[PDB]
Amino acid sequence: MSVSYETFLNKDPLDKYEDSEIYTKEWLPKVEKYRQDLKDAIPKNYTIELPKPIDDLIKDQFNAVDYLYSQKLLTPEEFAITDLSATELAKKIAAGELSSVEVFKAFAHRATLAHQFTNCAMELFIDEGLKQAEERDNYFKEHGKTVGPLHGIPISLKEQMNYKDKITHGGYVSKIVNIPNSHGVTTSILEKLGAVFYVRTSQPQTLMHLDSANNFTGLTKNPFNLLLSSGGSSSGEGAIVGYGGSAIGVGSDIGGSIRAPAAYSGCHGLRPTTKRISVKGGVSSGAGQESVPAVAGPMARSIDDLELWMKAYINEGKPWESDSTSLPMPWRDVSTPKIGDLTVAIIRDDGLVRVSPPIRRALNTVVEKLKGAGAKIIEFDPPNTKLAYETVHKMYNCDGNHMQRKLLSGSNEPLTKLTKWNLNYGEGAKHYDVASNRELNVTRDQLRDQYNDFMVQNKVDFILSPTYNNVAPHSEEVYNWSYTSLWNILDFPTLSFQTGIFQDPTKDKWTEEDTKYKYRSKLEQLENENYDPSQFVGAPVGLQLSGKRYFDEEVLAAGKAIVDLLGVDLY
Amino acid sequence: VSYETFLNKDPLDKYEDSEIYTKEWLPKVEKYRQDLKDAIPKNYTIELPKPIDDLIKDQFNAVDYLYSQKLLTPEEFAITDLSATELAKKIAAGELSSVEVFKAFAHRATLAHQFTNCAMELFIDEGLKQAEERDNYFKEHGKTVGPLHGIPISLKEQMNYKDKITHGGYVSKIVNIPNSHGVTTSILEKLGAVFYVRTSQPQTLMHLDSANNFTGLTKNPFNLLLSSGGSSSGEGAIVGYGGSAIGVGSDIGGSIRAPAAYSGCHGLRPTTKRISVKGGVSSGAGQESVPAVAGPMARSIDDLELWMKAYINEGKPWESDSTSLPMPWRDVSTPKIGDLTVAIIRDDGLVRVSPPIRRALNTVVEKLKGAGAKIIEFDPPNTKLAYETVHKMYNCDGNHMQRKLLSGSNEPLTKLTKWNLNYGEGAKHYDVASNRELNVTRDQLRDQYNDFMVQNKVDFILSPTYNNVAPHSEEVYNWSYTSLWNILDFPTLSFQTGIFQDPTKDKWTEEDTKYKYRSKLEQLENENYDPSQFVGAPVGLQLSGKRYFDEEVLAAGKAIVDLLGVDLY
Repeated sequence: MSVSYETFLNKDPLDKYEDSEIYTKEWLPKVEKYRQDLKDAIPKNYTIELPKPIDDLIKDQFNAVDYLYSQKLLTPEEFAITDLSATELAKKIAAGELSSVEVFKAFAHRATLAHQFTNCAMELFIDEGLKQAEERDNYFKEHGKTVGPLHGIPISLKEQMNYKDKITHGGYVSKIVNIPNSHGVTTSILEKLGAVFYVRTSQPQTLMHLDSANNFTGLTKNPFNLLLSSGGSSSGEGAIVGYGGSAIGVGSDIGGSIRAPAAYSGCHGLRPTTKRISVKGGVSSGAGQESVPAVAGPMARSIDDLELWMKAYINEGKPWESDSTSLPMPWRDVSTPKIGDLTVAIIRDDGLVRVSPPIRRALNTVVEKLKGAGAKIIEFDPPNTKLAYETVHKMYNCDGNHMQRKLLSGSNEPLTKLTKWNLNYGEGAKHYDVASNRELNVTRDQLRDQYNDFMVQNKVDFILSPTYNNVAPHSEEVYNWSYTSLWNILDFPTLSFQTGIFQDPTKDKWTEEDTKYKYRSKLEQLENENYDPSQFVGAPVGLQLSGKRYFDEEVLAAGKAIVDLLGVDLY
Repeated sequence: VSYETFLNKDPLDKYEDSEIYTKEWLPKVEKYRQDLKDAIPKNYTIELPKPIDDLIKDQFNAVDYLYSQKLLTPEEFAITDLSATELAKKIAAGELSSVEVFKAFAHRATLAHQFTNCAMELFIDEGLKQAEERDNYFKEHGKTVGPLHGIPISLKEQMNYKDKITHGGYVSKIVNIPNSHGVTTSILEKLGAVFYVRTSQPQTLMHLDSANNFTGLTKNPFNLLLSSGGSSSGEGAIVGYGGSAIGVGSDIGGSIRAPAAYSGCHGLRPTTKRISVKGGVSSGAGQESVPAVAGPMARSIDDLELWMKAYINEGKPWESDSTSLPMPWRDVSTPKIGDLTVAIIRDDGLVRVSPPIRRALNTVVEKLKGAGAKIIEFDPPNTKLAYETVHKMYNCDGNHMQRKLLSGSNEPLTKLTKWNLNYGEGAKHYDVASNRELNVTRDQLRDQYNDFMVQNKVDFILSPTYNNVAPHSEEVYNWSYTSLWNILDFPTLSFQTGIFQDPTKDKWTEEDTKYKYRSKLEQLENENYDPSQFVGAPVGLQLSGKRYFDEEVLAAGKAIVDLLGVDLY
């Protein structure tokens, strides 16, 4: 009866991808050099002697965030710097209270610790970061003002984005020889606004895992429980932001790759409506793919910081001036609403995969807190989630895995477990014709109208829902994306936010009524039978708040009210 | 050079069957033709000076006839030569009644249809009752229902109209009767508009012309020999003639801008996703590579402005169409010509334009220079790639949907339908990976032209709308001057220049006779030009802006049209 993932692998035979002889001779040496270059880039003064070997700390469900504070690994000054929001860091630097250099060195120290525990970096360049921070301070001297609203703010970057004069491989070994001549659009906007760069974070092979396994650096771990995954495909972003190793992180999101790592790893994350933030200039298999377009967006330890980043990026970076796809729709100024003014529809169960006890409890606690503050809540049974799930998963692969196969077979690198999984997602290697792709588009538009009509006609402001049917999964053991992928096919702006609740092994267990549940699918059984109270201790619970399309500003404004109602302070 | 040379991409052998069509479908078409004849208000009709076939052969100017024979009363002329902006003010003031405004336009619409054959459905009687409800509401409440209260508006047939046949030009859909308006016509209704006519379009909606098996050909109101354009064929004719205050069309390939430019009026192709296209009949379900667009057509640019501002900020399309962007229609002032930088396309690199287009473009350029504007002569890059890419996008489903809709009735194929079914690789059904490569090329082209405009501080691009004035019916082949801006998706104003073809000027010069054709298609188009068979055709041109700067395109169109002193009333 127990489900093994291999029985799903019947859509792509996976026989024209791997070849261990060719990989070992032609590509493995370049990977080893890449690994050695990362080790050489770790500053020893910022490193530490681990309390036990890392793999023992993993078995032990070590909480690295607790250790950082309890062992006081940073000075009081570094803690004081690195536990301020980017918003107040920006005001302090602009007012001459902090140098950019001193702000950088604290985050640089904290990021090296983050890597030593979570394995969240793919590239480290602390020295170049230092020189950038120096230029920032030089500029402030000479001119008496800052370069822009992110002046001196250390920001971590997902690896797959083009970085000028550095390898950009997007998790594909075949691309380890790809060195772009310039930043991608989003990175060069961040630099012009004044940001400081120093670390590029890990991602899974194929960029289609809610996890991190890749052939360069292996697995990235959760900073609140080192047995667990930090998520993906923005894996290192969730780890480093959740640890505080940077002030803001930048990821991308098809299928959930911003919201899931944020929720898994203890921070906040925004998936914006498509075409506000540029995705131009990076490595992925998505060239020309428009049926469910990817999206880029920020992650941080406060909603103010998400808001700062959007406002600065759009209104000052003006991405439409260098990326024709980006919309010139201003980031509007919106007041924080009162909880009693909000109507919130609640998804307790998407109709596909039942959520585990910690998610059920945290969702229930948040709903009751909202009700108590005066919000109109609607209990919402979301329609056509099965059609939405099937349509979007067909969309992922409807080129017959042509591009993924080309990028993977170019190096013959060994296939990861969750790579085999996502290569079999829809009809796998079946290559759709144009007419059949257009029919999927029609379905998408019907779903979008069905849901938009629900919120318009019922005066619903937001939809509150789980991010995943569990807290952070064990590495290489996360299979169902339904809770995040729904908002990709609908393209609704969705905030992933920490509730302030953590799994409790003495209380987050199945009830006796739960044990007589009848599973609706093999996938639901696979996911639910992995939940074990003793093996997910203390993992944060993050939930999703979705708004109507292009109302991102209201999403963050209400997110700010809700996090304040809940007392969430990640600093 | 003959057009048959190009027809090697779709064998066209599973579309038409005369015996099936004759037996099962033609009876329904004839009933539809007879309902149109019965719906023409017989009092509003006129006795034609010669039979329509002789008027056509004589290049009859129906618009001159309308004014010189004074077919409308002074009062009707005064009503139908006000812009919709002034009409809406006067109605809301109480100086005019909606019934009174309607009857004037219903009369001039009947005349338009009599000369140009621009109507596919007429329902003046229902329109009249709508106008009564507007007047009743104004008395009962002292205010208007919205910014378009009592304004008569023509609608392209293919958009859904509640409880009426909506066939999009496919005989097989003469059975399709929607239960509600399309999104845009439902928004215009709520803004106060009045409906009475649905205008003609070609078979497949993919001609810059009108040929179709319901009503035949629609002709140019300024020269009945010439096409009125397409695929918004009846809108060009009826708005150019003044039979409606504002018209509503759709534009892939050119189908708003070409009919406006050909038939003597103005039209705006907006940036995609501002105006809804939801709720209509076409072969484009799910097609996203080159999204179709809807937009307005009128005899003044102020009216296009009024239509867009009202539609977006008051209609709020995003509340019923999740595809439409909640992007406010911004208030922008009219610029001074001296503050503009304008790039000029005199030749797109593919099809040389004919003497009247070349002369009219040059005159406008000299007017703009003379008023202080900075002029950049512009050789537009990669137009060959842009042409091939967009025409491949048109057909990359192997003509599956077009053939499904046509073969459902087995209706006979029009000449220019054969032409467009051979546009890409025709019946070659692309796989997804190939379609994604077209999307990649589209985005490289957009960035190249966006980079041009941004790096050189260019406000607008000025260019022809077509390599000739209005074409002869069924003899328009090259879409490159309009289709360039569909693949780039730049907002593009088609504006009349005030200039008209003049047979004494507008001959090929002697050096023109030494020109070496770059392609069969360029020869095919250029040899159709003859100064004596295009007399007095109006010249419209294109003003293109940066994506989502529609508001600036119209504001500068207001300025350029006034510098040229163009008054279509």
